[PDB]
Amino acid sequence: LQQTNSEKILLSWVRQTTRPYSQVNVLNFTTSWTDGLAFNAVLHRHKPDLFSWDKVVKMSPIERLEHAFSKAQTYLGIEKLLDPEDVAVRLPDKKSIIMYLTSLFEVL
Repeated sequence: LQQTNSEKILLSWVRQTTRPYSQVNVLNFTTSWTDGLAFNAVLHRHKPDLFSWDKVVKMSPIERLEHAFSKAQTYLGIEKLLDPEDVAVRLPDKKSIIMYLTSLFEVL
């Protein structure tokens, strides 16, 4: 949930942004990110003709993460701070998630 004020602000923004997505329910800055749906939903909400949601749902978690981080790069010019494997196979580092989400929040 929300401990610091940066976490509270980012988590309500993510939750408002991802609100309309069925089967998405972001609860923290670690395990809610490992399957790759949340990052894709944050991006997609802002430009829903940018890619097909169905296509991302059919991808594996690693594919989804690589997709979201590449789409952010190519469309938003956001540097890839996270590696898909640091996210998909192990408990994500909270600091790192928040710092990447902060760069999304600023450019979106």
